[PDB]
Amino acid sequence: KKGVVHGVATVAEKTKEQVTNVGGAVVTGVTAVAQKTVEGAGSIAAATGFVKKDQ
Amino acid sequence: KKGVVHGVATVAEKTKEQVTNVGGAVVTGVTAVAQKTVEGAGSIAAATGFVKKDQ
Amino acid sequence: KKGVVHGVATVAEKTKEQVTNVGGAVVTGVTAVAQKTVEGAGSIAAATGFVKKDQ
Amino acid sequence: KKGVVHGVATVAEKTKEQVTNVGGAVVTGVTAVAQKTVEGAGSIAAATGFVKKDQ
Amino acid sequence: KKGVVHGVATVAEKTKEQVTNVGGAVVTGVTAVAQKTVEGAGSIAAATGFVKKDQ
Amino acid sequence: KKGVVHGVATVAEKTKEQVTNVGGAVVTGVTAVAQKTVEGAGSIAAATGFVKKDQ
Repeated sequence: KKGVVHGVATVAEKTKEQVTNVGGAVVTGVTAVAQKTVEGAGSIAAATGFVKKDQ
Repeated sequence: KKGVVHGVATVAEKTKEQVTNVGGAVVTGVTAVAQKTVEGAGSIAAATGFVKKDQ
Repeated sequence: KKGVVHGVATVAEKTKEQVTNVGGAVVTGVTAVAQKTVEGAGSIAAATGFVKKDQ
Repeated sequence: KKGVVHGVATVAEKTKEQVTNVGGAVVTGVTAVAQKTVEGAGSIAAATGFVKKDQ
Repeated sequence: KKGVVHGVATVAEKTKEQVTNVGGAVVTGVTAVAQKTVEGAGSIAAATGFVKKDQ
Repeated sequence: KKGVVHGVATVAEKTKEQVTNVGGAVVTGVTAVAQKTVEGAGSIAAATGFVKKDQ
């Protein structure tokens, strides 16, 4: 076989799950948040997939 | 076989799930948030797939 | 077989789910939010697939 | 002060919440269930306040 | 002070929460269940307040 | 002071939380279950407050 890419690729065979992201966010897993009280300014309380920027 | 791409690709065979994103957000998983009180300015309380920018 | 693309592609066979997004948002999973009180200015309380920009 | 009861009582002062139950079920809290697939006969999948009897 | 009861009582002062139950079930807390696949016959998957009887 | 009871009592002062149960189940705390796959017949997967009987 042969494969040429520029990016971004995701090549496989017999694969159960695949995610390709250029961005950007993709949420595919089970996630449960139970919460009672959040205060303070400003607190990130429970972040699973998380990125942050400034300029 | 042969494969040429420029991006962004997602190639597979016999694959149960696939996500390709250029963006942008895609939510495909189970997610349950139960919450009672959120205060403070400004707090990200429970973020699963999350990105943030400024210029 | 052979495959040529410019992007963005999503090629597969025998695949249960596929999402291709250029944007933009696609919501395909189960999601339940139960909530009692949200205050503060301004707090993102429970975001699953989330992106944010400014210029 | 003085207090006589036979039951069932719930006496207090300066109290934010009170529940008195003879029964019977009372649901006062935040609850979020997100779910994708439930099978089997017969499975209790996610029970929070739960009682069960037979005779 | 003085207090006479037969049961079931719940006496207090300056109390934030109270529950009196004769039963029976009372759900007052935050609870979040996220779930993808439940099988088998029969499996209790995620039970928080739970009782079970037979005769 | 003086206190007479038959049961079941719960006497206090300056108390933040109280639970009296004759039963029966009371759920007052924060609880989050995230789960992907439950099989087998029959498996109790994640039980927090749990009792079980037979006759």
